[PDB]
Amino acid sequence: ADTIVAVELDTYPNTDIGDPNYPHIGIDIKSVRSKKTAKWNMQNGKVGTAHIIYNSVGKRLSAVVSYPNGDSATVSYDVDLDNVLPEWVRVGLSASTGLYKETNTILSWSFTSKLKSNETNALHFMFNQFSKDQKDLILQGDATTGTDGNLELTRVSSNGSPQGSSVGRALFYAPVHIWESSAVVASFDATFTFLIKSPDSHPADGIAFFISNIDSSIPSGSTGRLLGLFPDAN
Amino acid sequence: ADTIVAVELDTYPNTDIGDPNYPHIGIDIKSVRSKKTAKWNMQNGKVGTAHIIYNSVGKRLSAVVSYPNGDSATVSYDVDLDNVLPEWVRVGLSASTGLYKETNTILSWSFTSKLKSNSTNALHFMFNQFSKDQKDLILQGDATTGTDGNLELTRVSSNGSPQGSSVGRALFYAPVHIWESSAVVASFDATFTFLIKSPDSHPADGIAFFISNIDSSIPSGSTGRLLGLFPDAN
Amino acid sequence: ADTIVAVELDTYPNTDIGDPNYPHIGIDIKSVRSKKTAKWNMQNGKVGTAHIIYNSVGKRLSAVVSYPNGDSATVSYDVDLDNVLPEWVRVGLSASTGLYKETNTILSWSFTSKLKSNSTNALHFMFNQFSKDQKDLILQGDATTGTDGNLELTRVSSNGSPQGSSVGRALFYAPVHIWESSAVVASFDATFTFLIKSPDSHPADGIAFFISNIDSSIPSGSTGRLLGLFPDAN
Amino acid sequence: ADTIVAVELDTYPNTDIGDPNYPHIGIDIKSVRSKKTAKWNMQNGKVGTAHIIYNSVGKRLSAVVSYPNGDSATVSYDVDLDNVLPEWVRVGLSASTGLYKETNTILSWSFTSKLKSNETNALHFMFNQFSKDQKDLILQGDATTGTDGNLELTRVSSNGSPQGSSVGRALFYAPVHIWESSAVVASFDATFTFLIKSPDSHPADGIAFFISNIDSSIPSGSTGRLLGLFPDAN
Ligand SMILES: CO[C@@H]1O[C@H](CO)[C@@H](O[C@H]2O[C@H](CO)[C@@H](O)[C@H](O)[C@@H]2O)[C@H](O)[C@@H]1O
Ligand SMILES: CO[C@@H]1O[C@H](CO)[C@@H](O[C@H]2O[C@H](CO)[C@@H](O)[C@H](O)[C@@H]2O)[C@H](O)[C@@H]1O
Ligand SMILES: CO[C@@H]1O[C@H](CO)[C@@H](O[C@H]2O[C@H](CO)[C@@H](O)[C@H](O)[C@@H]2O)[C@H](O)[C@@H]1O
Ligand SMILES: CO[C@@H]1O[C@H](CO)[C@@H](O[C@H]2O[C@H](CO)[C@@H](O)[C@H](O)[C@@H]2O)[C@H](O)[C@@H]1O
Ligand SMILES: [Ca+2]
Ligand SMILES: [Ca+2]
Ligand SMILES: [Ca+2]
Ligand SMILES: [Ca+2]
Ligand SMILES: [Mn+2]
Ligand SMILES: [Mn+2]
Ligand SMILES: [Mn+2]
Ligand SMILES: [Mn+2]
Repeated sequence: ADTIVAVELDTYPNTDIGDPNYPHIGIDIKSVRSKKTAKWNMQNGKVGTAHIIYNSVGKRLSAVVSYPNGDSATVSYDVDLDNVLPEWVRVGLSASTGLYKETNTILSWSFTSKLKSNETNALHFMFNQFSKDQKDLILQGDATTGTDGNLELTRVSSNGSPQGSSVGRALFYAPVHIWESSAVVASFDATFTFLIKSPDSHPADGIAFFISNIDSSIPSGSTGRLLGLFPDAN
Repeated sequence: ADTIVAVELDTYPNTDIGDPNYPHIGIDIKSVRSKKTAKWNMQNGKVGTAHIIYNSVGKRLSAVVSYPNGDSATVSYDVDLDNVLPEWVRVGLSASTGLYKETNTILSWSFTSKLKSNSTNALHFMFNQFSKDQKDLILQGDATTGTDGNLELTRVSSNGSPQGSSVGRALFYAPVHIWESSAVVASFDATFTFLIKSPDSHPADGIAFFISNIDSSIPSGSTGRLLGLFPDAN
Repeated sequence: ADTIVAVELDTYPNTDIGDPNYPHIGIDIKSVRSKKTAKWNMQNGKVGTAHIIYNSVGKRLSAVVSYPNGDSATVSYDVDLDNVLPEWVRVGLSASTGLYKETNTILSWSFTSKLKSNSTNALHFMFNQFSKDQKDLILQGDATTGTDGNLELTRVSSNGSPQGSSVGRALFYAPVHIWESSAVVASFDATFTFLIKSPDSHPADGIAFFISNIDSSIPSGSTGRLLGLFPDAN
Repeated sequence: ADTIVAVELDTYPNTDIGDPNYPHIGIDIKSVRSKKTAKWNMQNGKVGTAHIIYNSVGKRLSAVVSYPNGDSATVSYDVDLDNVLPEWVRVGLSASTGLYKETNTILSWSFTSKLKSNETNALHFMFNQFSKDQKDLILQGDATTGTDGNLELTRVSSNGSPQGSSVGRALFYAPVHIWESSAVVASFDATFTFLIKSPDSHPADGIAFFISNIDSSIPSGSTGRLLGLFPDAN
């Protein structure tokens, strides 16, 4: 199957597959079952920012998700991505809804990858606006691009209303050389801003930044808790 | 045909199609017939650096090609690329050889594009090493990468000898949103380092940084003086 | 006297010293009388963005001022800053009021200078928030920072009314190496956002991004039309 | 006393003050006795690169030192710099010699600090060439800027012989806002390349990248094992 590294913003506690019992940020290493999570107070209708940092030297992948009021959740996990990911990846954003739903609107997304040495290859991109025809994004599933200049990872009605049973991803068009055996530093960071809104009995299921093999597609049966990322909950 | 914007480092004077009567740098707007050129002292077997800058605000596309000894050639041309390129492009490097030849070796290539509203979309990439399998490059024609870490735009026979009638291009894999209706600034810059060596009677034909439609292909019969860029010399 | 290169967002037409008879953006080289201006529709109480770009290849000092509604004014002047500016400079933002006044509120300020040859010396700074004690800014005259996170270049009264006869500047703390003899490309760009509000008839006098000798000081009497930049209107 | 956070490339084992008995990279928090070290194979006369990474999410101060042959040593220490450093700092490079000596030649140095949110303040500087009058560097002690275009932190004799009992530092001219209470991510990276040569088969004492109070100066008697950083070996 695909190889996945993700930072999930998991709005829906699927405790029966190992979620903690609250919305959480988590770090997923080849499994929807986060290796580390932190409780996350998802702020309905508020614009959140998720910052993801992989420090290749410290071998530590960290994430924070914050809201303008300063409330944040952080998670770090010690991992050497050289041992996890293929050298070449796509990077992307994934979201899903299930029986419960929420908007999984991306308002901005940037990524920087650097491979040093022995000089530097780098890739940076920044989206503060997404066009109707956002040619440098591979949209998968229900993901669509704006207006309102946004990336809507999952189905939302034109009049704002999240759809259940939706899964969508957007991967940057170019493959990213995420590590190299001879790379002294293979670091990357990503940030995205998001607006998760639910009228629902509960928001679900979340948004993930993910890093996948280049040919990654939405696994069959990965709406809901899986979060467009994984074929199963193992 | 394709829509081409290029900075050519034209090593071979094809005076019958309007080249000046010397190696030159030129700015090509939809035609191999440079809109502006500057005499360029190509330094055989030395590593040169081409810096290309497009100032969206000043509407000026500028290039300098320099060598470590300080010798440089400069060309500017006033142009509004909004009126020239499609909104979405690929960027790349092209080189060709004809009846005469040269190595068209790219040692590094970086590109930065920014679309500014007040919010910014940006793309930056940097290649200081090219891998044998450089997945974020579209190699066209004779272009190859590695394992010496270089991008060889045209055929070079392994003991280092350039091949005649060779054309090759490397385009960045992702499409580039190079201008937008709504962009107050749609600037970009590109840098590449190159090694043109010719054992010959003359080097030919040159290297170009180019910006083309996304689906740009080497036009048929564009080895030689057409630099892998144009179908004809109009 | 200081050496001043400035981009002025001149809100008040001082036609007696060669302002055109409208608000304008201007390129100033060692005179407050801009070498080039463009008519500027200043939008009272709206956040404008000024982008300023220069490189030593094109040698075109360009500036655009835009507002979110999409109105922009652009001015460019070819000028070889090697022959104007000292090698080392400070960069800054300056504003003034005279008989008439306006808030000259700076909301953000970014600047990048680069000196390139082989593959670079660079400086980049970005302020999206100014601190009450912004230790990397030299505030001169009436300029103040914080706690609203803004830089107020000129005097704003407690009731929000801007004051007349005010001048203030902020320069980045470090000297900037703006050109270097052996640099193949010396480039800078600057971006700032500003909020010019004038409760009535008329806003004055303007805001400028400037580059000056490192010890640059507000010239005495440089309120008003001298924009905190020039000792006189010559 | 100054507050010092440093990454030391310690060439000389001072086992009497708790160095391990081999050249090492160390993370130093308010003591010369590194909180963490890794064994470092210092390659005399080869150009090394140190990369130093920290962000306030992962709070892992990481450093790698590498050489072009691909030998590297890495050290990381989780430390909450919010609780160590003043909010504003200067950043610098320091080196020393004592009884034994080495050139402590800096060939490049770059640095980026960013404070996100809710947007970004950033500082970036890069020196690949140092100048004789490098106005954006505060040189302390024996530190000199060339040509050769290098920063020589410690005294090197006319005949190229490094001198003993030398200490010198270069700090970037502007204060750096290293953390901020409301910032979701405060990050810094530093890289420098260095050339440590000892004719005397006995190199000492090392080079450090350091972050200190803005008024940091070379502690008296901080030659030798104190690396120009600490007043004592506590
Ligand atoms: C065993 O009963 C299950 O109940 C849950 C929730 O009622 C449901 O989960 C679905 O919706 C959630 C939230 O969107 C997702 O996390 C799941 O993948 C799934 O789609 C099950 O379907 C069952 O009814
Ligand atoms: C009419 O005679 C032509 O002369 C030139 C050169 O002798 C030749 O051009 C070919 O080679 C050059 C140099 O590589 C290229 O610029 C051209 O495109 C072409 O391939 C013509 O073929 C004829 O000989
Ligand atoms: C002519 O005497 C003055 O009247 C002018 C206005 O014409 C005034 O100018 C001051 O204010 C303007 C607008 O703010 C500035 O551009 C000038 O530099 C100056 O400050 C004079 O001060 C007298 O009142
Ligand atoms: C013990 O008396 C000293 O001998 C030591 C060497 O053990 C010497 O130390 C100096 O040199 C080392 C290596 O350069 C530094 O690490 C020390 O700080 C110091 O400068 C003493 O000075 C005496 O010679
Ligand atoms: Ca879940
Ligand atoms: Ca030609
Ligand atoms: Ca005026
Ligand atoms: Ca020691
Ligand atoms: Mn989860
Ligand atoms: Mn030509
Ligand atoms: Mn004016
Ligand atoms: Mn030590």
